[PDB]
Amino acid sequence: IVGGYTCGANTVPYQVSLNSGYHFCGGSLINSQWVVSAAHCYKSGIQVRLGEDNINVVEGNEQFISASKSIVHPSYNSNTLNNDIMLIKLKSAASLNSRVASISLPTSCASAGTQCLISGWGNTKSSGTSYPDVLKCLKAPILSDSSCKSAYPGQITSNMFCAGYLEGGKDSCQGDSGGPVVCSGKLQGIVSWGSGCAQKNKPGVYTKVCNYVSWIKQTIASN
Ligand SMILES: [Ca+2]
Repeated sequence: IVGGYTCGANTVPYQVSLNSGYHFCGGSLINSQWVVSAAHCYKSGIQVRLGEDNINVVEGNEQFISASKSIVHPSYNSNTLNNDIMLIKLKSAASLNSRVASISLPTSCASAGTQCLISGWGNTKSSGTSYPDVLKCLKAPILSDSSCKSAYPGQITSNMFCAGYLEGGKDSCQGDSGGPVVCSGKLQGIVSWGSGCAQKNKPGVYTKVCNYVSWIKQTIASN
């Protein structure tokens, strides 16, 4: 997260870190045994880390649970990043509490102008490289489809939306991938892509979660 703030320990209780020897992506806990992340975060040997603030220090509220399976969206295209969504099942159910909690799926899509919370352990520099140990947060509005398409001609599908600031300086970034965009207590987006980070006229692009609710529910129901 570039231009954000320190969230505070366990203030974003649905935020998970995906770890394969090291943090490589974010995710969102949507029930006791399932996480939603980006399809471009797919790999084998994933451990889901819940209850994290400082990802380098054991602080006492963590639960570390290996993934039993991952399910990348059947229509994910890694070139265009269309359908950039994946489900991860935990080997055992997380113990839910005030600091480890699921986030609700949308019942309807969020509109341009809606304020959302984006979070992660990604790079905090737009030019340099600096990875924080503690969770970073950014409040950012969803942008209009027209402004999103104008920013990224030929690249915005019906399964994507832009959020952030056309002026630059405030954005998600590398390492935030797969993490949540939560608006009015609903998971509306997944950190997917962007051209650099926090660059003028290049806002963050996010997977439009409301398009996948039926797939998520049906997949969970049979797996
Ligand atoms: Ca920790």
